[PDB]
Amino acid sequence: GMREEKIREALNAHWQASAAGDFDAEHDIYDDDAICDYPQSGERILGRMNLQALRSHHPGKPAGFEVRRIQGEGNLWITEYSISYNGRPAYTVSIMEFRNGKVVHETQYFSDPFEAPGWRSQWVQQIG
Amino acid sequence: GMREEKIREALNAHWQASAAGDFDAEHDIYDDDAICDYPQSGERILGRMNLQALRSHHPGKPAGFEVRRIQGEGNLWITEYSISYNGRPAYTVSIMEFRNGKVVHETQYFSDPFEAPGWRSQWVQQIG
Ligand SMILES: [Ca+2]
Ligand SMILES: [Ca+2]
Repeated sequence: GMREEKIREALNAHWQASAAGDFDAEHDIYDDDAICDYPQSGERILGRMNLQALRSHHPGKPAGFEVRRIQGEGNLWITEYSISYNGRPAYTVSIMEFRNGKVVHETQYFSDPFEAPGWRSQWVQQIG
Repeated sequence: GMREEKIREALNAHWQASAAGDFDAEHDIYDDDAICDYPQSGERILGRMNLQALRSHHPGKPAGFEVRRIQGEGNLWITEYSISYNGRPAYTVSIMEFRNGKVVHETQYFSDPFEAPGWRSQWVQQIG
């Protein structure tokens, strides 16, 4: 059927909204009681309203945004993407759990680039 | 049926192996031609053999290991976990794609802790 492709459509629009700084559009995808976790800091945000207000406040719209990859099966979705402010990018992961077509739980990680180490160069492909 | 639960069983064993530094057991889960990507560095590792040798070499067995959460649907799996060396932990994400019960593509991210910022304290729950 269309179920996964419908989620993927919603996700494409979500990320477009995020790049565009359309905070309303960016939060359309969430259940009202959606939770958003940052495990790196132990923080949990409760509710679509709170999530939108917090994001809109800071850091606000990214200066740079690009989706790397979106994978999903059933109600489990994961988006790999880059966001950047001040010429400092973050390799970002958003793990989303859906119910009835809406996000009920998002978990985000924000990671730094690192240099491919010389020692294993002979054994890796550089794919970007 | 049992399909997902069978993958989850394999994953539990995978991570136990990783904590234990059992590099053989740790690599049982992969297809022979499995690829492992580090998007933060643009590196791709091709093959179970290469992946095992590289991991075994450096950084080798973690001084500290703990699974945070495992989610999965069908052939898409994502493990959130912590690894630590020298009292420096990394909030890690491993995204795994399965085919016929074996990992064909893993993508890993290694992220730092960050302090929950004061400004949004009134609006977040600290869950750890
Ligand atoms: Ca409600
Ligand atoms: Ca082969």
